[PDB]
Amino acid sequence: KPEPTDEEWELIKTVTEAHVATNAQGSHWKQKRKFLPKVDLEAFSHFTKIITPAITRVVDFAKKLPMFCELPCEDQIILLKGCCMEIMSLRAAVRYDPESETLTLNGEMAVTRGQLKNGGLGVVSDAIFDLGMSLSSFNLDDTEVALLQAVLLMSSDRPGLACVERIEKYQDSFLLAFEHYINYRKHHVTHFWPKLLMKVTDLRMIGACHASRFLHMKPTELFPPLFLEVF
Amino acid sequence: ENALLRYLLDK
Ligand SMILES: COc1nc(C(=O)NCC(=O)O)c(O)c2ccc(Oc3ccc(-c4ccccc4)cc3)cc12
Repeated sequence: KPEPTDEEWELIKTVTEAHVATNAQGSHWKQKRKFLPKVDLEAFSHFTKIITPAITRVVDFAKKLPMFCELPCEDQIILLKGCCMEIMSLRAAVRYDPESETLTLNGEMAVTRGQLKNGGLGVVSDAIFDLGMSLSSFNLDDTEVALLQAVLLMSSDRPGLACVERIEKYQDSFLLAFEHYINYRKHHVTHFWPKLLMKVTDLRMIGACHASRFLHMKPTELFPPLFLEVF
Repeated sequence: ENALLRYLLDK
């Protein structure tokens, strides 16, 4: 079970630090938590007003990865539009609390499956909640979360990209470092790396359904601007 | 298009 190379330990440091500096409320998300009261456009309203800072945190995460910063702005835009809801969904799923059955948004707002579903997310709310439940036994630390985020960001198959092959190599570096970190961490769950790769697929489905749903059916001034831009 | 995101990226 190969463990992290030194060049991979500093990539682990770079990514973990980027995640921790752009992750809302850091460790005090549970205490700061505030429980909230077809589509409820009033529930919708409350959610659209609170997605802008969550999108901005993803932008900030990416900007703290030098490999991201090396790409042309046209590719940076494409990578961020692709992975934004994938990372927001992971960051909320890892904050699943089984006792209240809530996820935490912006490190401060606890929401139920029914609330998020009626905020306009539909089946995506069940997919995010199910992921959170499945992730409770994975005991993902900040490093494992940051690396998953970095794998999702460096997706070479987003349409319209120019630097397809450089982005692929960035991702291969992250995947190798991450598997080696997982070897070092020796989790007590069988076939951990294969099961983690299935969780990536789960997040990609959330990203592809999110994007599809925006497109579908829906007055757009009612949507935050940064959120119209990411669909 | 993608002009807020562009501003936020280029700093
Ligand atoms: C995963 O989803 C979300 N995560 C966070 C977040 O903070 N995550 C944890 C973290 O980053 O620390 C939020 O802050 C969110 C705010 C509003 C929101 O609301 C929507 C979005 C899309 C739609 C939608 C999409 C497509 C079509 C129709 C509606 C509806 C409500 C969804 C949020």
